[PDB]
Amino acid sequence: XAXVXAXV
Amino acid sequence: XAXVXAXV
DNA sequence: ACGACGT
DNA sequence: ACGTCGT
Ligand SMILES: *C(=O)c1cnc2ccccc2n1
Ligand SMILES: *C(=O)c1cnc2ccccc2n1
Ligand SMILES: *C(=O)c1cnc2ccccc2n1
Ligand SMILES: *C(=O)c1cnc2ccccc2n1
Ligand SMILES: [Mg+2]
Ligand SMILES: [Mg+2]
Ligand SMILES: [Mn+2]
Repeated sequence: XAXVXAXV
Repeated sequence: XAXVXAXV
């Protein structure tokens, strides 16, 4: 849920 | 019902 | 009744 | 280095 690199 | 990973 | 990620 | 959900 975080998007720091993916942002699922 | 939400789809944040599944979206049922 | 439903599970996922990459720069 | 980063965590989330409601019909
Ligand atoms: C988002 O909050 C979150 C938490 N855990 C995960 C695990 C695997 C893929 C994506 C994810 N996203
Ligand atoms: C984004 O591509 C990515 C990959 N690995 C991680 C590890 C820990 C926190 C965030 C990350 N983001
Ligand atoms: C969607 O709103 C919702 C709420 N609760 C659930 C529980 C189990 C599976 C799917 C669900 N979807
Ligand atoms: C999606 O794959 C997934 C898995 N676990 C969760 C927990 C809480 C909110 C959203 C979620 N999404
Ligand atoms: Mg990875
Ligand atoms: Mg709920
Ligand atoms: Mn986590």
